[PDB]
Amino acid sequence: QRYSSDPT
Amino acid sequence: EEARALGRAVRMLQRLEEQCVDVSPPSLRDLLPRTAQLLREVAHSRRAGGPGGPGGSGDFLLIYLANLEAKSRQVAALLPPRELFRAGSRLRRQLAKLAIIFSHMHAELHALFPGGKYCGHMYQLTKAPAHTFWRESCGARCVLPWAEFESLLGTCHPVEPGCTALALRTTIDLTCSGHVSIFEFDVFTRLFQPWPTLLKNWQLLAVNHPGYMAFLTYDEVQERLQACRDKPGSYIFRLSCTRLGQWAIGYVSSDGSILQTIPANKPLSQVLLEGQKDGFYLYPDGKTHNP
Ligand SMILES: [Ca+2]
Repeated sequence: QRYSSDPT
Repeated sequence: EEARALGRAVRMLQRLEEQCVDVSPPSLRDLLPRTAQLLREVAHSRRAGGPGGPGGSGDFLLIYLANLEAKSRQVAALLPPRELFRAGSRLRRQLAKLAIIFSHMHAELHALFPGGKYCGHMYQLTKAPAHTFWRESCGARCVLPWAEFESLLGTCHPVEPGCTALALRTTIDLTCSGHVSIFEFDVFTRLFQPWPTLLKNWQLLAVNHPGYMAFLTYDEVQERLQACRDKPGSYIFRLSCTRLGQWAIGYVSSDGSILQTIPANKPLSQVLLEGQKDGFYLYPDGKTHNP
């Protein structure tokens, strides 16, 4: 889905 | 006068909108009518200003409309009267790049004339020192021609004339109009924070960094990273179109999926180091040498 969670 | 200019630009975007009747941001079929609608609103509000003279509201519109016309002629020239799917289709890339530019011109107009009503004299930048730089250098103005901007910026952050300054101009001039608005400067100083090392951040993150991509859409990023699916930790970064002022990082995840994330909203240098250290952002554009 378009923009996903910042994987930090 | 101004009103005649605004009527002409409205009818010009309606023509383009009808010629586009044959999606996912940036979309011309969305941006053109939204820009037209905002221009109708500008037309009505001016038939009523901020402080006049160079770089006020009237000056901005003159520059903005002359640019919108040049860009609209470029689009018109690619469209038949009422193939995009061939590999390397020049038509697809030119339309994608133009849609990016209309996305930026729509956002700029909406930032400075929301509901038709000029706010460039009151506009406040996102980062404080950048705010103070603009207002102490340009006063209530909302726009400057590149050469004057270059000269003004150089009181604090001088750029080497020639190739480097032109590379900077290309990065900052989102609407490709030859002029820098307060909005564009807002976007640049957010992307390349922190302020005390502005142009060194830009040099490092954009000029010398293999991961930096300019004027690519979301779908163009997904397509470019196809080449790197077998290389988890490959990444690139570019300006978000829907969240102007923020970076979109595209990367290859652990499973070979291509993901895009917005890291709202610290210096990019910190997001990159933290991804590197953790193993997410290892190979800029799929290549060996991470800067
Ligand atoms: Ca511009």
